[PDB]
Amino acid sequence: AMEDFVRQCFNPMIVELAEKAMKEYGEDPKIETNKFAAICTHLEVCFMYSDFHFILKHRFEIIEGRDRIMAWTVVNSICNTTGVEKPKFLPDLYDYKENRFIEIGVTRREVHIYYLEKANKIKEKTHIHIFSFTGEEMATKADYTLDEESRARIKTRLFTIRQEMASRSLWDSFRQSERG
Ligand SMILES: Cc1cn([C@H]2C[C@H](O)[C@@H](COP(=O)(O)O)O2)c(=O)[nH]c1=O
Ligand SMILES: [Mn+2]
Ligand SMILES: [Mn+2]
Repeated sequence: AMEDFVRQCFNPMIVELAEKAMKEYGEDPKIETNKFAAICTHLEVCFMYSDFHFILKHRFEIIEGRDRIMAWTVVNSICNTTGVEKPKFLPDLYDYKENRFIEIGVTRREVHIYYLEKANKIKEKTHIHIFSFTGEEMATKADYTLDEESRARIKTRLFTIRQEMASRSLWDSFRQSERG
Protein backbone atom coordinates (compact mmCIF):
# COMPACT_ATOMS: atom_id res chain seq x y z
CA ALA A 1 0.00 0.00 0.00
CA MET A 2 3.00 2.34 0.34
CA GLU A 3 3.41 1.99 -3.45
CA ASP A 4 -0.20 3.08 -3.83
CA PHE A 5 0.34 5.92 -1.39
CA VAL A 6 3.32 7.20 -3.40
CA ARG A 7 1.56 7.08 -6.78
CA GLN A 8 -1.59 8.67 -5.33
CA CYS A 9 0.04 11.45 -3.28
CA PHE A 10 3.09 12.67 -5.28
CA ASN A 11 3.09 14.44 -8.57
CA PRO A 12 3.69 11.87 -11.33
CA MET A 13 6.85 13.57 -12.62
CA ILE A 14 8.30 13.20 -9.12
CA VAL A 15 7.34 9.49 -8.97
CA GLU A 16 8.79 8.82 -12.51
CA LEU A 17 12.03 10.51 -11.51
CA ALA A 18 12.19 8.54 -8.26
CA GLU A 19 11.73 5.31 -10.28
CA LYS A 20 14.49 6.41 -12.63
CA ALA A 21 16.93 7.05 -9.73
CA MET A 22 16.18 3.71 -8.15
CA LYS A 23 16.75 1.86 -11.38
CA GLU A 24 20.10 3.69 -11.80
CA TYR A 25 21.01 2.60 -8.25
CA GLY A 26 19.88 -1.01 -8.84
CA GLU A 27 17.05 -0.86 -6.32
CA ASP A 28 13.48 -1.98 -6.85
CA PRO A 29 10.75 0.55 -5.91
CA LYS A 30 8.42 -2.42 -5.76
CA ILE A 31 10.48 -3.87 -2.94
CA GLU A 32 12.11 -0.96 -1.18
CA THR A 33 8.84 0.91 -0.90
CA ASN A 34 9.73 3.04 2.13
CA LYS A 35 12.92 4.17 0.37
CA PHE A 36 10.84 4.90 -2.73
CA ALA A 37 8.69 7.24 -0.58
CA ALA A 38 11.79 8.83 0.98
CA ILE A 39 13.30 9.53 -2.48
CA CYS A 40 10.04 11.09 -3.67
CA THR A 41 9.85 13.29 -0.55
CA HIS A 42 13.48 14.37 -0.85
CA LEU A 43 13.14 15.17 -4.55
CA GLU A 44 9.99 17.19 -3.90
CA VAL A 45 11.74 19.24 -1.18
CA CYS A 46 14.66 19.90 -3.60
CA PHE A 47 12.24 21.15 -6.21
CA MET A 48 10.32 23.25 -3.64
CA TYR A 49 13.58 24.73 -2.35
CA SER A 50 14.46 25.98 -5.85
CA ASP A 51 10.98 26.87 -7.21
CA PHE A 52 10.02 30.60 -7.34
CA HIS A 53 13.55 31.75 -6.29
CA PHE A 54 15.26 34.07 -8.78
CA ILE A 55 18.06 36.62 -9.01
CA LEU A 56 15.20 36.36 -14.20
CA LYS A 57 17.72 33.56 -13.88
CA HIS A 58 17.03 30.77 -11.39
CA ARG A 59 18.78 31.34 -8.06
CA PHE A 60 19.39 27.59 -7.77
CA GLU A 61 20.65 24.92 -10.07
CA ILE A 62 18.91 21.61 -9.42
CA ILE A 63 21.37 18.66 -9.37
CA GLU A 64 19.19 16.07 -7.68
CA GLY A 65 16.88 14.24 -10.05
CA ARG A 66 19.49 14.12 -12.80
CA ASP A 67 21.38 10.86 -13.52
CA ARG A 68 25.00 10.70 -12.35
CA ILE A 69 26.37 11.59 -15.83
CA MET A 70 24.28 14.69 -16.20
CA ALA A 71 24.67 15.63 -12.54
CA TRP A 72 28.52 15.65 -12.90
CA THR A 73 28.23 17.46 -16.17
CA VAL A 74 26.41 20.28 -14.36
CA VAL A 75 28.63 20.26 -11.25
CA ASN A 76 31.79 20.36 -13.43
CA SER A 77 30.44 23.31 -15.44
CA ILE A 78 29.59 25.29 -12.30
CA CYS A 79 32.98 24.63 -10.72
CA ASN A 80 34.78 25.51 -13.96
CA THR A 81 32.85 28.79 -14.50
CA THR A 82 32.66 29.97 -10.83
CA GLY A 83 35.89 28.52 -9.42
CA VAL A 84 34.06 27.04 -6.44
CA GLU A 85 35.71 23.93 -4.92
CA LYS A 86 34.51 20.70 -6.49
CA PRO A 87 32.62 18.42 -4.16
CA LYS A 88 33.71 14.78 -3.86
CA PHE A 89 30.04 13.64 -3.84
CA LEU A 90 27.05 14.95 -5.86
CA PRO A 91 25.11 17.58 -3.87
CA ASP A 92 21.45 18.52 -4.38
CA LEU A 93 21.55 22.15 -5.48
CA TYR A 94 23.84 25.04 -6.34
CA ASP A 95 23.05 28.47 -5.04
CA TYR A 96 24.17 31.12 -7.53
CA LYS A 97 23.50 33.93 -4.97
CA GLU A 98 25.69 32.55 -2.16
CA ASN A 99 27.97 30.62 -4.62
CA ARG A 100 27.87 27.35 -2.77
CA PHE A 101 26.52 23.86 -3.17
CA ILE A 102 23.73 22.66 -0.89
CA GLU A 103 23.03 19.17 0.43
CA ILE A 104 19.41 18.69 1.52
CA GLY A 105 18.41 16.02 4.05
CA VAL A 106 14.86 15.05 4.91
CA THR A 107 14.84 12.93 8.05
CA ARG A 108 12.46 10.93 10.17
CA ARG A 109 15.06 10.85 13.02
CA GLU A 110 16.65 13.70 15.10
CA VAL A 111 17.81 16.50 12.72
CA HIS A 112 21.28 16.55 14.37
CA ILE A 113 21.79 12.88 13.61
CA TYR A 114 21.19 13.36 9.94
CA TYR A 115 23.22 16.57 9.90
CA LEU A 116 26.28 14.75 11.36
CA GLU A 117 25.96 11.86 8.84
CA LYS A 118 26.06 14.31 5.94
CA ALA A 119 28.87 16.34 7.51
CA ASN A 120 30.95 13.24 8.33
CA LYS A 121 30.65 12.27 4.64
CA ILE A 122 31.17 15.78 3.15
CA LYS A 123 34.67 16.48 4.59
CA GLU A 124 33.58 20.96 3.49
CA LYS A 125 32.38 24.07 1.65
CA THR A 126 29.03 22.39 0.79
CA HIS A 127 26.20 23.88 2.89
CA ILE A 128 23.93 21.44 4.66
CA HIS A 129 20.19 22.00 5.29
CA ILE A 130 18.21 19.34 7.10
CA PHE A 131 14.40 19.21 7.43
CA SER A 132 12.42 16.81 9.61
CA PHE A 133 8.81 15.60 9.54
CA THR A 134 8.32 17.20 12.98
CA GLY A 135 8.92 20.80 11.80
CA GLU A 136 12.55 21.03 12.91
CA GLU A 137 15.35 22.22 10.66
CA MET A 138 19.10 22.48 11.07
CA ALA A 139 21.55 24.16 8.72
CA THR A 140 25.26 24.88 8.66
CA LYS A 141 26.12 27.96 10.78
CA ALA A 142 22.38 28.40 11.51
CA ASP A 143 22.17 29.80 7.95
CA TYR A 144 18.87 28.65 6.49
CA THR A 145 19.45 30.23 3.07
CA LEU A 146 15.80 30.77 2.17
CA ASP A 147 13.27 33.23 3.55
CA GLU A 148 11.02 32.06 6.42
CA GLU A 149 7.90 31.65 4.22
CA SER A 150 9.63 29.31 1.72
CA ARG A 151 10.82 27.16 4.62
CA ALA A 152 7.33 27.14 6.15
CA ARG A 153 5.97 25.86 2.79
CA ILE A 154 8.40 22.87 2.87
CA LYS A 155 7.60 22.21 6.49
CA THR A 156 3.85 22.25 5.68
CA ARG A 157 4.31 19.74 2.90
CA LEU A 158 6.30 17.41 5.18
CA PHE A 159 3.56 17.85 7.94
CA THR A 160 0.95 16.88 5.34
CA ILE A 161 2.88 13.80 4.15
CA ARG A 162 3.35 12.53 7.70
CA GLN A 163 -0.33 13.03 8.51
CA GLU A 164 -1.52 11.13 5.42
CA MET A 165 0.87 8.24 6.00
CA ALA A 166 -0.41 7.99 9.59
CA SER A 167 -4.05 7.88 8.32
CA ARG A 168 -3.17 4.89 6.14
CA SER A 169 -1.13 3.31 8.98
CA LEU A 170 2.04 3.70 6.92
CA TRP A 171 3.91 6.14 9.19
CA ASP A 172 5.30 3.84 11.90
CA SER A 173 6.96 1.51 9.33
CA PHE A 174 8.17 4.44 7.21
CA ARG A 175 9.65 6.24 10.25
CA GLN A 176 11.54 3.18 11.55
CA SER A 177 12.99 2.30 8.15
CA GLU A 178 15.41 5.26 8.06
CA ARG A 179 19.06 4.21 8.57
CA GLY A 180 22.39 5.92 7.73
C1 LIG B 1 23.20 8.79 -3.16
C2 LIG B 1 21.99 7.90 -2.92
C3 LIG B 1 20.80 8.39 -2.43
N1 LIG B 1 19.72 7.55 -2.20
C4 LIG B 1 18.50 8.13 -1.65
C5 LIG B 1 18.62 8.42 -0.18
C6 LIG B 1 17.69 9.59 0.01
O1 LIG B 1 16.38 9.12 0.40
C7 LIG B 1 17.60 10.27 -1.33
C8 LIG B 1 18.39 11.59 -1.38
O2 LIG B 1 19.76 11.38 -1.16
P1 LIG B 1 20.70 12.60 -0.60
O3 LIG B 1 20.12 13.19 0.66
O4 LIG B 1 21.96 11.87 -0.41
O5 LIG B 1 20.72 13.65 -1.69
O6 LIG B 1 18.15 9.34 -2.28
C9 LIG B 1 19.80 6.17 -2.48
O7 LIG B 1 18.81 5.43 -2.30
N2 LIG B 1 20.96 5.67 -2.97
C10 LIG B 1 22.05 6.44 -3.20
O8 LIG B 1 23.11 5.95 -3.64
MN1 LIG C 1 21.29 14.12 -3.63
MN1 LIG D 1 20.15 15.20 -0.24
